[PDB]
Amino acid sequence: MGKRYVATPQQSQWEMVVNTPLECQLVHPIPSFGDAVFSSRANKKINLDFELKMRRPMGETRNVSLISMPPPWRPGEHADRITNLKFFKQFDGYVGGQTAWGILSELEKGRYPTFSYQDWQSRDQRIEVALSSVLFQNKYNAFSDCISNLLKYSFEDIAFTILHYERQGDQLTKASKKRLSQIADYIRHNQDIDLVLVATYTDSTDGKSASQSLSERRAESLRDYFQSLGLPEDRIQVQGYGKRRPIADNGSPIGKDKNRRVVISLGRTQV
Amino acid sequence: MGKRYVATPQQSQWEMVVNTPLECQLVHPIPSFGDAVFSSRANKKINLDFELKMRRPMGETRNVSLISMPPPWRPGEHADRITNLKFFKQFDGYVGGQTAWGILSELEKGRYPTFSYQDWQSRDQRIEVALSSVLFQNKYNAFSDCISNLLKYSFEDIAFTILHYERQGDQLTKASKKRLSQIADYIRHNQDIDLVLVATYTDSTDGKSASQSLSERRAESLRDYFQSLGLPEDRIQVQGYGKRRPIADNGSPIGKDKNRRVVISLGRTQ
Amino acid sequence: FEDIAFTILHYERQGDQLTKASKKRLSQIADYIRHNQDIDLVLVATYTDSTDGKSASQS
Amino acid sequence: YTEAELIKLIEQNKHLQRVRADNCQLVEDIVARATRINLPAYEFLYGDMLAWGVCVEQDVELGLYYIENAAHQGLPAALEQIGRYYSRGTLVQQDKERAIPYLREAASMGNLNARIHLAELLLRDYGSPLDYEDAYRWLYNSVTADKRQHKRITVLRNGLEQRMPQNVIARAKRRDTFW
Amino acid sequence: YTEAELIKLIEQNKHLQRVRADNCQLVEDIVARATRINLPAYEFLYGDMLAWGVCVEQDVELGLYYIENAAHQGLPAALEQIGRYYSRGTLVQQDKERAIPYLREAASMGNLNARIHLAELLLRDYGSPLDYEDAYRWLYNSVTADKRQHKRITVLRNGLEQRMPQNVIARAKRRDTFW
Amino acid sequence: YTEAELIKLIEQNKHLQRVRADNCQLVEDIVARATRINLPAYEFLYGDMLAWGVCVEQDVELGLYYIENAAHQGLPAALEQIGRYYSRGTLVQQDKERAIPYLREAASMGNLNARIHLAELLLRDYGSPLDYEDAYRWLYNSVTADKRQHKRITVLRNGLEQRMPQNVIARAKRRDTFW
Repeated sequence: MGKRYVATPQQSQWEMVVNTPLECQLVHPIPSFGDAVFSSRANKKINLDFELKMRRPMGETRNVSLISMPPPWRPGEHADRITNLKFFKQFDGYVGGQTAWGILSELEKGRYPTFSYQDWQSRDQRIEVALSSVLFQNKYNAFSDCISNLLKYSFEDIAFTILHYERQGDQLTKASKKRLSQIADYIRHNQDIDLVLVATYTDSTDGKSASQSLSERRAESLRDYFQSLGLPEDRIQVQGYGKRRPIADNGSPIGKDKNRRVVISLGRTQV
Repeated sequence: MGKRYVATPQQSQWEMVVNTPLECQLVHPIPSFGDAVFSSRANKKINLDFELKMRRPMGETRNVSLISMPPPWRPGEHADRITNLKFFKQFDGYVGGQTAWGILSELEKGRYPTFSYQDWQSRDQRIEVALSSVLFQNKYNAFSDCISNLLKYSFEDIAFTILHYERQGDQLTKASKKRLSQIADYIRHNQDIDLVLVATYTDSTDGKSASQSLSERRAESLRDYFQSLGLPEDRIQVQGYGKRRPIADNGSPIGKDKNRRVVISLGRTQ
Repeated sequence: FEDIAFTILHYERQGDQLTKASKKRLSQIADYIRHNQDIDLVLVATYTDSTDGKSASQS
Repeated sequence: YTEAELIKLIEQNKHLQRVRADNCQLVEDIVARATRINLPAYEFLYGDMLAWGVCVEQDVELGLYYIENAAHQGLPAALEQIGRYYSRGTLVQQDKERAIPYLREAASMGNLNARIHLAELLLRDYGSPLDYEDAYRWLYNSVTADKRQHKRITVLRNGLEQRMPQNVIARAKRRDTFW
Repeated sequence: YTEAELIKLIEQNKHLQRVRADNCQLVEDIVARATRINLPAYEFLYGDMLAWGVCVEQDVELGLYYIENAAHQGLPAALEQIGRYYSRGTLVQQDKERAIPYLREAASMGNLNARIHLAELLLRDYGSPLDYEDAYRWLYNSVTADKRQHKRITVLRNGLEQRMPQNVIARAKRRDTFW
Repeated sequence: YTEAELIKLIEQNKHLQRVRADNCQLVEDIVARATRINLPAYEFLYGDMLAWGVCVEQDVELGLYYIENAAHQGLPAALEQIGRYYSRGTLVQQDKERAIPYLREAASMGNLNARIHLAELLLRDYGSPLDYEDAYRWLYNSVTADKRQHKRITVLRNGLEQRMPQNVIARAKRRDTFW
């Protein structure tokens, strides 16, 4: 009789740990072993991480077998082999791509995703780690609701933005307002940004002094807005250029529309 | 076995989420899967969109089979193959044209429209998603009533309008008043319209100062009318161009009446 | 204690604040210190670049 | 050019031919009048000159912009030209269903070409029956001197008549309609 | 050059040929204007010259530096240049997904080549199917006189449409005004 | 010697050769600068002179003391030298596990030799996987001009990549890292 770590029906519980439009996290505590964490994050593409976190870290890199074992209260059902992973030394077990969604699917069918491997802390004997499907469906519904409410863009998608101003007044165009609202949502939920460069320009309609004054006016308005979003003053560096440095032909109204722009660059360092 | 997503008779509910003369939205929550949304919009043509919105987005583009499966409580009835769709990656399932109306019809007969396809999130195994017909009749009647009370024109049909004035007086013609009533209805029912541009201008019969005065009086009357619809004053723009900028050959009786006109241009924030 | 006993941190180009990684390492040092009562001595040796004047550098 | 003569030349589709016949001596005047005074006839002429690149350089975006401004002010020929550009895919991406409103407005203002093109598009199922009546009306009381165009208008009228009930046909033939 | 002249030269991809024709007299002028006042058009021209060694010694690293300097200013041509370099692997390591964000901004600025290449990359599965709607919108609103470019844009539009529900295609075709 | 030249000679491992080439005429200056001013470059130079007994007499303890003082102030070459002394058992008792922290700090400061030696030690199981990431990171964005060393760095990078999951590898390649 070997070691099998699974939560009994009275012990099994699933929790939604992080429920925000930037990340969803679902945690299943495996008693005497650790946690199983499903993490999804805001991105342009479908992503899911499964991390088997162990109290005692992995002793050696081992080949692990992922199977969809039936629970004891399901006689007459055979086990479906899912895949073979590799768990690495002193790192949490990681499953990603379609296999993590497969683990969620096998849990949705009342089955037990079982990882079998040889444990270094256990005299190199084979042990099983199973995820219990008891009390899972409600939390899976909450997790999918959270996934449906994730922002459809990441920081890489708002890093460098060129907005445009209208011909009359100091107000942004509709598309520019929409992009600014996206930036506002992500900043409101993250606030980690450490460099906010706001370089404003104008068209050639006004004089050099008037264009410079207008550009600096709009730059400072944006700076106040970004402060209202919660970013500290030090991270914001606004700069008005007025009519200087055109990017288009000012001889056409299309060129003037292109030239009334503001460049917002967001920079952060992960380290 | 297989994964079948359907609302049991105790769970099935239909709702009319948007009920306005500009949009109709009938929503059926499919438990553990998502929503099924029928949307009709004010337009000149018959239009209905069916969207299978999923909590977990579509993993990959898959061929989908639409069948009209009988419910369990209808023994002896066979299933009708409706059609074959394609559900695309990271997009909600969309059915349009006659097939969406056919889905509504198959629900009216008491049947279950079933979409069958291989789910990427489910280890590429075949899954079924069905729309329940329980508690559908009353909401289908409400949906048909709202579709009956839809405007027969869209934003594209009224966004640019040119109206004409009578030969003597400050009032618009009959047809121009009818078009202005259409514009007022669409504006009063649409909250996304932000900009109104009014450009009155007249014929060459009167003097230049007189032409400008008439054009400006007409522009101010139209601005007051647009204010009456509820738009804030910072959104309406009105300009009178007098007898300048003629679009037709002044001198002909028809040409002068052509030039005695107002341009109304709407602008929305969709 | 062997992994943090010697630490070298860096400052930003403009300002009196440490870099991000240096603040992370300082947080690690603070955790180890706050949990270890056997640490007796802390030696700090700040020094800067040659861009500013000698008096300014010392300040 | 006077405004009336330019308008009449625009309606006949000879403004570009006339400007070529002048060996493009008034180009500066056309540019100044269009850009500064915003005269719809001159805006349409300048837009056509820029778009197809006659004498002046070929600037498709700016030419379409000035044509759209002439349309903004409401020149029926400008609306018809934008409509047929959308319907035929000339200088723009072909979208007949987008072409329909422009042609409809130009037809409602009195442009015979717009009326014929709109009826042709509707008879190809590129709109809705909720237009036929008006279109039929616009084709009913329209006077042309060209026998070919007269025959075409009659054919389109019969094609529209084969698709509406007697109630709607009676209402269409029995309405106040001009131009 | 004034700057509008230089910008127009850049947009036609003839600026390097222009500098070659002028017998490399503009060299120091370009260098001074680029690195002293930081004019984006002159910055892009200097970066191109440094990249290909036109009238100057070749410096790929600094050439790309000045091209980036121009791109971050807002120049539609520098952004497309950076995106095309990342996608093709010219002067840098090939990287399509790094290219896409640059191409997007140039396409939103009005650059036709950026729109076309963005559509080509998206149809080659180098982006999530959440950039399709914007690419289709940009191609749909594109205007061109070159029949080859017109046909290319139409084919790319059809290719993009073969991956979208057609409730997204309709949303891409909607505008905020009659025009 | 100026401080900068001495530092550069230390990094190239030619400070001792240079001092020999001077026929050891500046020995008094080196001693005075190291002992009194505590200049880290001169402290490292004096420690190497005392340790290996070039010109000056061989005083291993005092030489290691002055090298350790140069390290105290933070000369990366001093940390790397102490690390490789511990790892190879040169003048000290061989303790690779004790060598690891010194090499790690020198690598974190930017010493390429320290990075390669630390990766080699880790690949021999003389540390923990909790280092691989950083070490891999330090080996990833490191630029060398020697083809032999470049090949060695690539080999060590692959050796480290064969031992971490895709999550950690992704995090390592996606971090702010300099020197």
